[PDB]
Amino acid sequence: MSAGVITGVLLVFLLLGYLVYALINAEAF
Amino acid sequence: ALFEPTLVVQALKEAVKKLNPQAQWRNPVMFIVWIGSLLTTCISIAMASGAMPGNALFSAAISGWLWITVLFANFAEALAEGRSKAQANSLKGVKKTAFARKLREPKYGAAADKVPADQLRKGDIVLVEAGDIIPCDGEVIEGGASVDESAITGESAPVIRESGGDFASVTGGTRILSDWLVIECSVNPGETFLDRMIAMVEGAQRRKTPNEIALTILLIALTIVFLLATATLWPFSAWGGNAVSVTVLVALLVCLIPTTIGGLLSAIGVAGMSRMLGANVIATSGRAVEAAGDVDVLLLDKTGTITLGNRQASEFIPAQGVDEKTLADAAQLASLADETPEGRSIVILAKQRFNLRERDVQSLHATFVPFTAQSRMSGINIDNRMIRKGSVDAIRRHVEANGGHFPTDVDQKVDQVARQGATPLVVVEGSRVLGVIALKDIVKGGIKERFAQLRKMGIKTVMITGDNRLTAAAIAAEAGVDDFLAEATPEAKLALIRQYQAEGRLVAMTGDGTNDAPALAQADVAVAMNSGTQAAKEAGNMVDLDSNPTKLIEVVHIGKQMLMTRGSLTTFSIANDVAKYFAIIPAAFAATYPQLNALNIMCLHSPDSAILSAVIFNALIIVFLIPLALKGVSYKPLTASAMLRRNLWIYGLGGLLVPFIGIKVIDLLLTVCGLV
Amino acid sequence: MAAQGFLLIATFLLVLMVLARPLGSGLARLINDIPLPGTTGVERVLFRALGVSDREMNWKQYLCAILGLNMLGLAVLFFMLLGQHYLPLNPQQLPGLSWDLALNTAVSFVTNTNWQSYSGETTLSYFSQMAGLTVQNFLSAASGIAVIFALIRAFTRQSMSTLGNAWVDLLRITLWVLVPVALLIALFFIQQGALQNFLPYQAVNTVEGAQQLLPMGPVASQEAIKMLGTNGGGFFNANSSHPFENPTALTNFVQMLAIFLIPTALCFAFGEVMGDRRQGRMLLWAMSVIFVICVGVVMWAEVQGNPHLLALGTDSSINMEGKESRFGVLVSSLFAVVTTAASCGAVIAMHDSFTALGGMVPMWLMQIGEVVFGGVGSGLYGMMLFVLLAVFIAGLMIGRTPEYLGKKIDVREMKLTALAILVTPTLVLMGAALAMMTDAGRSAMLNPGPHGFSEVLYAVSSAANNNGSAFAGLSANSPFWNCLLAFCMFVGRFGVIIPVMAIAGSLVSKKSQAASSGTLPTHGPLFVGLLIGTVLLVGALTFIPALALGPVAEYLS
Amino acid sequence: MSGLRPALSTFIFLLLITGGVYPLLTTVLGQWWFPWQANGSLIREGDTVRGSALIGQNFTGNGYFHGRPSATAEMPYNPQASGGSNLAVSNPELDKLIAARVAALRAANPDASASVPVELVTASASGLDNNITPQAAAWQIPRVAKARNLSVEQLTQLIAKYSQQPLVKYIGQPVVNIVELNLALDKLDE
Ligand SMILES: CCCCCCCCCCCCCCCCCC(=O)OC[C@H](COP(=O)([O-])OCC(O)COP(=O)([O-])OC[C@@H](COC(=O)CCCCCCCCCCCCCCCCC)OC(=O)CCCCCCCCCCCCCCCCC)OC(=O)CCCCCCCCCCCCCCCCC
Ligand SMILES: CCCCCCCCCCCCCCCCCC(=O)OC[C@H](COP(=O)([O-])OCC(O)COP(=O)([O-])OC[C@@H](COC(=O)CCCCCCCCCCCCCCCCC)OC(=O)CCCCCCCCCCCCCCCCC)OC(=O)CCCCCCCCCCCCCCCCC
Ligand code: VO4
Ligand SMILES: [K+]
Ligand SMILES: [K+]
Ligand SMILES: [K+]
Ligand SMILES: [K+]
Ligand SMILES: [K+]
Ligand SMILES: [K+]
Ligand SMILES: [K+]
Ligand SMILES: [K+]
Ligand SMILES: [K+]
Repeated sequence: MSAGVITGVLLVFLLLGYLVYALINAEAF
Repeated sequence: ALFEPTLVVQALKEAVKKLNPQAQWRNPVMFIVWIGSLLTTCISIAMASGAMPGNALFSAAISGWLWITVLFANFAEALAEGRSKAQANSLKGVKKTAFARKLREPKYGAAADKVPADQLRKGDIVLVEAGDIIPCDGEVIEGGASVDESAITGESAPVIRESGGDFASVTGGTRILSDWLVIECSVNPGETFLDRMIAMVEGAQRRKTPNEIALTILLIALTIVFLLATATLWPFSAWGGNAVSVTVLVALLVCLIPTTIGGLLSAIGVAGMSRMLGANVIATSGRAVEAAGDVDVLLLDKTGTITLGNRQASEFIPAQGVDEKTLADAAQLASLADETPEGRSIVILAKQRFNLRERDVQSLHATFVPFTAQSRMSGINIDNRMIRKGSVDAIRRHVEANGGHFPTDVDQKVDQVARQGATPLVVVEGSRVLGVIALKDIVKGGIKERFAQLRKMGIKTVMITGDNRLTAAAIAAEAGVDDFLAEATPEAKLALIRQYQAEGRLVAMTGDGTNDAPALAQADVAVAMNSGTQAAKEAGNMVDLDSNPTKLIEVVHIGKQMLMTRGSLTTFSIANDVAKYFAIIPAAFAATYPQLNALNIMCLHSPDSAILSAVIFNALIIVFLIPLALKGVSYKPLTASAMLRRNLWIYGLGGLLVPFIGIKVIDLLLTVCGLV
Repeated sequence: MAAQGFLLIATFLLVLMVLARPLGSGLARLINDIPLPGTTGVERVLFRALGVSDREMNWKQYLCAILGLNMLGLAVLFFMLLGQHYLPLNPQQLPGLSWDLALNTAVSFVTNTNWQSYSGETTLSYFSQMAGLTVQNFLSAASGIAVIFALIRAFTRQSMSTLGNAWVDLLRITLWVLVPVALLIALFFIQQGALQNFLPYQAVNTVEGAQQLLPMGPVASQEAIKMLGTNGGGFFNANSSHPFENPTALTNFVQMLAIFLIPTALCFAFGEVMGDRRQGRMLLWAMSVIFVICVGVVMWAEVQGNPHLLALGTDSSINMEGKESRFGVLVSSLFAVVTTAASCGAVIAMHDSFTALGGMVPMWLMQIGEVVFGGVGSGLYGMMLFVLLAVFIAGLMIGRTPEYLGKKIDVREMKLTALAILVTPTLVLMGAALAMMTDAGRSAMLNPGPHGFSEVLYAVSSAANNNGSAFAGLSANSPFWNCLLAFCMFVGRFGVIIPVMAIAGSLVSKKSQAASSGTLPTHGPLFVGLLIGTVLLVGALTFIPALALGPVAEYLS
Repeated sequence: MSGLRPALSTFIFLLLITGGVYPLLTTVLGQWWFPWQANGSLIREGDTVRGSALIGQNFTGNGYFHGRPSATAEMPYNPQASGGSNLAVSNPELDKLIAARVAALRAANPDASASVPVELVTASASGLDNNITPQAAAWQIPRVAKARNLSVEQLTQLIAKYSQQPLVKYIGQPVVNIVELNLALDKLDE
């Protein structure tokens, strides 16, 4: 829809992916 | 080292600056807070430059308070690590730049090297003098001296190290007070006791405990649902006509996620390990400390010791015509060979009453008799006097063996000491008795009250004594233990461990470590007493420096206190978000849905003031809960349901209530300061 | 009014308990692998004929069995809906369904969601409605009860590696629970005014001279398993407001009892199999307290209904808009809470015409995870996940490593519990966000203001939480809406079933220690209140902003 | 291909059972036991249906008892399109519709009370609503009495004849079957 909106959407996607990866690999975090 | 002293608080505020992402992404919650802080700072810089319209001052204050929150979270961990490493730095304060002397021949009178070389390999021969520092761990080849073990025990007390027996074992960091010894090097630098304790205090959270892993899993899941709600709040509020500002979104996200437990988890772990090491119990990691809180039965160990170690010396009683200084000197000299905690406490009482401290070994020409279980005696032959120390019936058998008779003057004294209930010990010097000493209890509530509290908490107590059933019943009745085992073999000990482990219980056992090695290997939690550190810590079975059989009580209490601190701060962090919602939601939707001001139960001034007050409270609650994380929770030993009720009343209702009061008083401060 | 509502709640709970105790004993017998009396022998020769035999298999093969049966049913139903005009029992000559509608209906009926975006009476033929939809109503219910059977068996068994035969579980459940109880319920409904015919649509000469075409078909057979399996897939566009489905208050009471019959009997069976009935009574007390509070709140909010009715010239202010006149406003509120908390899509009142406060609590009971008497086991394992979270919190709060029923809980089980908790609010929030950033999702709206966002949130919660109750003002027949909702139901069923079975496979291999004085009592008022508090608090901290932007904003206005 | 045979076998068995035995047995038992209830509750005389006993029709005459509003598709009382008007409280269209219905009811009933019942101005959950409360049916007695030249006591006892009640007063409401009441009103004209 917009540049700021799509950068926010991808930033939220990377944050959720990082947190999901941290939940799967929780011994190393 | 007190609580928050300025000699180390500033030195660790220099070390708070772990703000780089390479040291922050290991913690997911505060990496989320760091990313949000960087985002808010960047968009505040853009707002001040003129990229997008906005306040550019409220956003800057929000970003600054988020950075302050990250700094406080790192400050809690910095204080925990500094308090952990302070005692090791104090041990290394005298170890670094020390005078180390190395001989050329193993015998005395040889040429000595005045080079403080720390590359001493196996078989290296060193010698030390009066008022010196041992280079490293090793075995004494010959000689005799008074060694103060204060550097590793934490309290000043003279021991005797000499050739022969088990007394030829001296460590590095402790100083030598009185005479000269020659020491053969036994370990390489890198596996010594001081380096292992240094690696203990710097190897914090290298191997994360499963409780911390599962709590981190909960915090990650809570961060995920809060991030999802906060991120999807922008398209939800875009339908109302105007969107919620992203600074408000990042502030609400930081206020929602559990930053309290998320910043204090490492502080809890490191402070619990510091409380373990301050009790002179050394474990490789916190896994065994946490597993000590899961045990259902405690197996004690008092072979080779008198009583359970809860009774220690408090008073000296002359018999008749005997100087108290002479009696204390004789008792201290007899208790030099006693490595048991009662025998150490005689030396503590002697030094706290008269300050004997240093002794002399070569001029005395004294032979030391170590404490044994079968004799219950600890004596010393200086020139010809048969100085001995032990229980009253043991001294009665000793004077029945020799020609001197037991005098009848001390019967009233031993009956009086038994009347206050302290166990009596009698010192004999050849053929005469100079006094009877009393061993008062150290626990203020009483050891029976402590064992009753542990029985209420669901942990059984089993006392193994290896003695006669007449003595074992009296010891169990005086101690308050639920059941006792006597005339014990290692096979029967292993059978007892297996039959307690079969019926749905976890067994924690203290022991010798060498004489009780299969039992300690079978037990889930194992504590070694009077064991060699180099040959013990590699195998496991956590080293007890005082060799006190009641140290398992403190280990269980510290592990349970760690677990309850983690659970209580998790409950507080989850419960704070209700008042966070009540403070932020009418502030966040003040323009999109102006009818939502009715949810403002707290009469907050402005939406900016409400959001700023929520962020300020989120920053300040971490500092307000640093002392609770460092000192643990003041938990009362009760049943499981009563403990859950009391902890819920203290912490869940507290985290429900006091964020309302905190946000209200912070907004009151903002209004009377005129910042908003 | 308040006394009548309290009497209604009390008699509903009383009849529910006295009906679900013997079904609880029978389900406990089904869990414990002892065959039902009078069924063995016939069951043995049936298993030998079907070739299932004795295959005592583990959690991976159990999960593969459940997912294989669900994909087979999905493919069969999807191709049946695409080719419904090539099949008999089609007197209206209805054409085959489109690809998006067929995919959404297949996913909603396999994933036990039962979302009717269409009108069934003018969309589906009798053969489709009888052989795909009723069969999937049986099969999804049997799959959910089989999954909760596996979870209960995992909690019960000691140091094993297997979990029972999934095909034997499905066959036993469908043959001896789902078929005869729904047969009795259907014959009671045919004794009342419901339909069990196969005639073409009847042309009616109205008294004024108009024309009516009554949709007459096999209604009661689908209705009975819709109510028993907590499906919610109505024959007509009205789910249970239509008089050929719910003609009588007795029919509605039997419908509500059938909706809560399987969850209450499953809790009783859990308490019977583990040998401590207080463990099942804990779950029953928690669900009953939350259910009674929600019914009272919705009942009050619906009695104090539309405030503009008094100003517009009406003697009463009760919200009778979108409510059947055969049932009271109290009965409509009770049915709303019963099906909305029980993961059932059936409605006797239009939830879009409800009050804002009286519609907030339904979608909140949806969004908490559908655990308050939810599903045919599908909300029972969600409540079990919340119990695992609660025993983790309470074990840390007392200072012990957590354990439920003597079995310790570790890193892997907490990972899977956290993932199963995470799956459905993630689907709700990103599905609603994708719906409200698109004109294809915001063009289905009917009510202006925050009630439209309430409609979007209710629809995405229905898809993700496998409820299927609809704020029916939304026009969810778009291809985008059908694909989004189908994705939400597929993930919300099979991304919660998979980690629950993984917890089951991680819990079969653990010894259960005997309870001691320091062992946490997982029953009693303290743990009931703790479980209620953690469910309510997790739901609140997840969904306060959405409810604030929707129903709270509509309430305040 | 390992467990494919038992999976297909149990799926085929459950499909044929739950789609051609349970509905078949339910249909056979229903048609054996309850005709006129399994077949639509149709009202037949002269071999011509005039409506189901449960569905309800759009009555606009002066001599008939008016039911609840419906707001269905393409027709007011359309059985091919069920589901009522999903208009929320905050929707102004619902307020406009209710105001129009109140004005129409006050124009149609001049000698009745000025406060109309809520059921006669608010649309039902499904538009096929055959039931109204006895209070809402007794509110419109004078208009039907003036149109049919009958008496208030006769209409009251006819309503009480055609009023059914649940077993207990709290699981439902007393209701009046509108359709058979209006056919009774037609039969009373002879
Ligand atoms: C209006 C009041 C509001 C609250 C209602 C409270 C209802 C029950 C009260 C009992 C609690 C106090 C008793 C203390 C004893 C401690 C032991 C214990 O835990 O057992 C409890 C109690 C006694 O069980 P037990 O005899 O120890 O079990 C041993 C059996 O061997 C194992 O078999 P079993 O457990 O499967 O079945 C036991 C059954 C043996 O089986 C039978 O003989 C078959 C009968 C079926 C079960 C009985 C029907 C239960 C219906 C409950 C709901 C009806 C009204 C609800 C009102 C809703 C509106 C607010 O024996 C009985 O007959 C049960 C006796 C007690 C039930 C009384 C009957 C209903 C009257 C309601 C008013 C009573 C007020 C008392 C004080 C209130 C305290 C808050 O268990 C029950 O609660 C009933 C069992 C079945 C239901 C499961 C639980 C569901 C939750 C209940 C509904 C709650 C409503 C929501 C609350 C509202 C707040 C927002
Ligand atoms: C926010 C935190 C702040 C507060 C937290 C702490 C609150 C505790 C209150 C303490 C005050 C009294 C202290 C003295 C206790 C003596 C009473 C006694 O015998 O023990 C009963 C009980 C201990 O239970 P237990 O030892 O586990 O029971 C095991 C028994 O062996 C087996 O027991 P049983 O099954 O045989 O039961 C026999 C009997 C035992 O009791 C008696 O002996 C009767 C005489 C004493 C009455 C006390 C309990 C009776 C019923 C409780 C009424 C609840 C109203 C609330 C009022 C609070 C004060 C009682 O109970 C009955 O007569 C009823 C039988 C049916 C069983 C289940 C009934 C469910 C109760 C209704 C729902 C619970 C609250 C819902 C609200 C949710 C809150 C959000 O102690 C209580 O008084 C607890 C009451 C619970 C109410 C509030 C619970 C809130 C928990 C936190 C929620 C937030 C979650 C945080 C999550 C955050 C992280 C995610
Ligand atoms: O005190 V012992 O457990 O070595 O018999
Ligand atoms: K969670
Ligand atoms: K917090
Ligand atoms: K459903
Ligand atoms: K539906
Ligand atoms: K949730
Ligand atoms: K859930
Ligand atoms: K769910
Ligand atoms: K589900
Ligand atoms: K959650």
